[PDB]
Amino acid sequence: GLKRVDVRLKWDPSPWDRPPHHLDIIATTYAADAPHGRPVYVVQFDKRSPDGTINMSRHSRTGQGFGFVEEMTFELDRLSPSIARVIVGVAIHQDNGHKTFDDVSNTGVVVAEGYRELLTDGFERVAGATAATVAEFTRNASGAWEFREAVRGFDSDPVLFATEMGSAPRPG
Ligand code: NA
Ligand code: NA
Ligand code: NA
Repeated sequence: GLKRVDVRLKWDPSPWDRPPHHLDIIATTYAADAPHGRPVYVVQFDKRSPDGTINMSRHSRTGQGFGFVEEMTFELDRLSPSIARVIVGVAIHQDNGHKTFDDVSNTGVVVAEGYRELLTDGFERVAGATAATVAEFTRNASGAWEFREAVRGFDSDPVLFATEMGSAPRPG
């Protein structure tokens, strides 16, 4: 299955007219015995993975730079056997007022394994959301990691999003 995977995120900064656009890639890990329970831990710009298996070589609180301004790399194959699910998403900071993906120009994410593209998205499906999951990694019976597209919108701020981003969706 997948051995290592990365997530890169781009977005445009805000007009001189407005407070910064602060977006974060956020991931959570889930125990084999509770794939949809509480996160085992949360990974984002200000919180490293405790096991060293996830890194961010860059991150941004503004989107000022050009291209992919934030990235998170996962060495899935190096995760404890007791972790069997990972979910990664993107959250918009809400401290300058209610702000969705539709409010922020050229928001984009790419999920890849090296040179194999897994997902590219502009968050069009979740225009009204303050935060969104984009991808799920889960282990096989044989223990190999698999990817699934998991683009789903949420209405929470970044901290609340992390608590709920792994919960079982509603069937439909
Ligand atoms: Na950020
Ligand atoms: Na940018
Ligand atoms: Na957008």
